[PDB]
Amino acid sequence: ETLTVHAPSPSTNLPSYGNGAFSLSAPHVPGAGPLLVQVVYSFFQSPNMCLQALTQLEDYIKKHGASNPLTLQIISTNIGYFCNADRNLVLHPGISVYDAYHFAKPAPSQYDYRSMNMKQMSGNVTTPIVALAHYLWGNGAERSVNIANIGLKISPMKINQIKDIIKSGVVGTFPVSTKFTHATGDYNVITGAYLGNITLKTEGTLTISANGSWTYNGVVRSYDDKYDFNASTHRGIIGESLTRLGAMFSGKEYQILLPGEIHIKESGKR
Repeated sequence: ETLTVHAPSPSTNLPSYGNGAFSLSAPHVPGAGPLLVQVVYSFFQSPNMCLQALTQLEDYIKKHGASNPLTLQIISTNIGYFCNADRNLVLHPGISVYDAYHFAKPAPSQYDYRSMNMKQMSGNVTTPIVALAHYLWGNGAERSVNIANIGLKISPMKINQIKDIIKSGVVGTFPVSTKFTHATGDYNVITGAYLGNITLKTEGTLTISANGSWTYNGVVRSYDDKYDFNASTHRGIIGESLTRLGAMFSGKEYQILLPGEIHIKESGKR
């Protein structure tokens, strides 16, 4: 049976991520000389910063035990840093992850889940740990992430209706209207962790030239209204970490809406 991690709050949080004993930063590269802020800044924008934070938690639980009260404080506190950074990304689209995580107000040591938690997630590299925060403390409340924020990369050759038109050898302009499964964890370790496989709808025009060059121009929206967050639906290496942690601690599954639409323009040659 699972242990309960208390929600982050100013009266319970540790004064620092990691109780100050470790921090989230770029990896040590022997022979590189001192680690400078440009390297850390780029690291914070990368998915590696999310895998690293989760690896730190799992390493800590293994060494010190999931039921050591300090382990539970480090989980509550560190995940609060991700929640605080993600709130700042939602409120300030356009800012870097390093700026949102380090220079936000209020201070991440003061993060209070009950009063501060947002229903919308940013879709940036902080999102998978925030999605875990909701399982631990959200009591089942529905969340959302806009589809424009999840880094979709659509491959029209992998969409049966479009693949069929291209392979048929036809030349001219053709309407497309189809649903298709899309495995975000085949290419996006962040989105794959909490949305995994999704189902999409696209409507558009496929133009194919006589030389076999083609362009697909179309709109993409989610087919399903929402997606379940549980141990089973996560995909990719960060999703595996989320699965191991959710097995250990109490929580409530919840659903994530995927509102919005994107416009895509993709090309290739037959």
